[PDB]
Amino acid sequence: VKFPQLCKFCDVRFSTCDNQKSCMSNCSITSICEKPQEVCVAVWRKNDENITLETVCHDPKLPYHDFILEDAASPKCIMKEKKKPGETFFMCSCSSDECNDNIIF
Amino acid sequence: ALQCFCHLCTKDNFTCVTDGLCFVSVTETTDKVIHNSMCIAEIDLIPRDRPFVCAPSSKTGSVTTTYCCNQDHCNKI
Amino acid sequence: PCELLPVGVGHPVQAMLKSFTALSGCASRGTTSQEVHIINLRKGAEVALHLRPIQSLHVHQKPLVFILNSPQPILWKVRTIFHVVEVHFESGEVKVETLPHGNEHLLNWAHHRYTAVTSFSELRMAHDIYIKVGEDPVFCKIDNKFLSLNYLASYIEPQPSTGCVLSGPDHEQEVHIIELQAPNSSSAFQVDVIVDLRPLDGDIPLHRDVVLLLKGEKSVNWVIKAHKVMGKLEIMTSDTVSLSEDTERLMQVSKTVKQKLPAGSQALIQWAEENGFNPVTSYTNTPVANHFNLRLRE
Amino acid sequence: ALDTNYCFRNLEENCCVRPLYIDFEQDLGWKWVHEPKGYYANFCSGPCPYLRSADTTHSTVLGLYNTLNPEASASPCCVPQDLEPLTILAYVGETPKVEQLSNMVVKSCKCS
Amino acid sequence: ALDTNYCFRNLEENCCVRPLYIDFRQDLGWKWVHEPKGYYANFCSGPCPYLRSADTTHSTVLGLYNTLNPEASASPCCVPQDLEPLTILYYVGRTPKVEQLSNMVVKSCKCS
Repeated sequence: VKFPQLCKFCDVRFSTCDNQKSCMSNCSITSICEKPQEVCVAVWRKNDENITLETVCHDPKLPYHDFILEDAASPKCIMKEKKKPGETFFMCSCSSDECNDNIIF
Repeated sequence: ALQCFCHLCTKDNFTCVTDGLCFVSVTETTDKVIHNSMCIAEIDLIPRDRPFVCAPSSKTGSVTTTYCCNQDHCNKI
Repeated sequence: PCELLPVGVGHPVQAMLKSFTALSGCASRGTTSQEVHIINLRKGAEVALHLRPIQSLHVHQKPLVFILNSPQPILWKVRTIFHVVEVHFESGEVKVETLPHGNEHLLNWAHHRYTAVTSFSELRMAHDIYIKVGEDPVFCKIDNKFLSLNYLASYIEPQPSTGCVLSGPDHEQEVHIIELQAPNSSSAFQVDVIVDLRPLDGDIPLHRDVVLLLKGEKSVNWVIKAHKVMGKLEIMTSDTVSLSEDTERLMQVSKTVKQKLPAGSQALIQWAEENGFNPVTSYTNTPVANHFNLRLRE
Repeated sequence: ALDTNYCFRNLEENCCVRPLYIDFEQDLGWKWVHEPKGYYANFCSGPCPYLRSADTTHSTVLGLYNTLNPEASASPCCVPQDLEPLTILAYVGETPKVEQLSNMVVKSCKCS
Repeated sequence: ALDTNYCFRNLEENCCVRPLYIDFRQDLGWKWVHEPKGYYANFCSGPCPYLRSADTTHSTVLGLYNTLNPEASASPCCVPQDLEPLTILYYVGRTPKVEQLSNMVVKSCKCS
């Protein structure tokens, strides 16, 4: 029986996280994903001078920010840099409990 | 209703009828292999969305593999 | 107060007293010299007789001699030699002979055709008799104050009881209150009290929700024996409960927590009302009993 | 369940029913019980590891707690689940009374 | 009864309720519990001498048996009598769920 996963689920939050290899999401909500097929997602955005981190539960058979989840099976959340206009955009996904809490660059 | 393997159900060919889920767990002691199979009732599955008893329960030292399923006589692994 | 007005036939709860009687008897180890068992029945027709040892070898190969005297023709339902005054087995020996109705002459009536009696029992009038197969080597002198667990006779006398019926069956949950006062004449501690749940008709099973408030002065242990009734069973009691295997299988038994219930009809009715058991169907207040036959209506 | 059927045919270190015969006069000094002279009362013994026949949620939690923190000495304990009555024969003065004493013999255990 | 009022205020070596706080993540590894982070579950500990809060007749017999035959090591055990529920909060997606988990905190013990 596939059971829902534990993911950090704080939606979009501000972050003082950059110029570091590893980094904690500092999210205070560990949530049970509403659907068993969902996986943990972390997305890193540094628009101009303001950094923002987002943690959600998300179905991998579905696009997030119009991107296809490539690593919806990996244990840890290793960020991969996507290209978005005028912005530094990173995103990762993983299939471990609270795996998007510790974020690897 | 679900039919699970039960290693204590001597009277009933080692089987119980459950409203929740079938359970099985193999613990690795360095001198014996423990095979616990039982029924878990719906009210004892907390939280129902992610029962902890089924949750990953492999801590340091014990190679414990806990499975939960909802097919009849599925906890035979 | 509901607790002071007598009940009649049309009451769901009928108080009974189960007992095990014997007037006199003896006990001996005759096998050393077939075992002779004598039952001297009296007047208060069919009687049931059960045979069972402590079951050392689990098989009984000595033919027994049973002398079933009675001042009444009685059909002896032997349940798994029979000197008699008919016997049925759902290796017999059916003999009809004039038996003496005095116990001392009956005891030596067996001594004339046999060596030495193994057990003598004088019973008053029971439909069920439970009798020995084995042989205690410790010990045939008959005594007025003799009793052995092996030789016993069961009788169930109805007991008087007060109480009242408050609500009819036009409800979703038939809640019955039972207030016992003394379970047995002799009071040691923690004796069994069977509550028997059955439908009134006794033909088709019943899906009913049943609440049972069971309160007693003396500490009893309630034993719920549900027959042909399935559904929700709520038990609230100041004492402990026990459940037959059929009860848990047929019904969903909710459990008490040994509540500190109040005393009296109006108080116990109030408690049940202030706890989700509305409306109360019946209240019963038996002064002394150890068996209840509850019949449900729908 | 951890009843006499399972517990008596399986060499179990953990919580299980154990056989015990108690002679009323020799073991308890109870002359007042005439028949029988003794009975198999049984008892519950053995450690209660995680998920072994947990009575309540609190006993699943403590069994899990004591798994990771064994030193705490706060674990569930082996306890009779289902008991059965014993019919005895005792004399009140000179009247022999046949009384059925409820909850006398342990037939199954649990971890509470 | 051997409840928290008596057991926590008056020192008793015998069977009594003992205070215990269990941290969900530190003591059990329960990442899924949001509020609270832990709770006072308590537990029952201590020897069960004769007649000390005996649950059933079998525990009066065993408590008396183990008094006269202490070497047998077959005595009643200290066990929760009345437990009370604990209300917790956990997240299913973005939804905070308030669940009252019954039989979580022991408030009185007995000898069984």
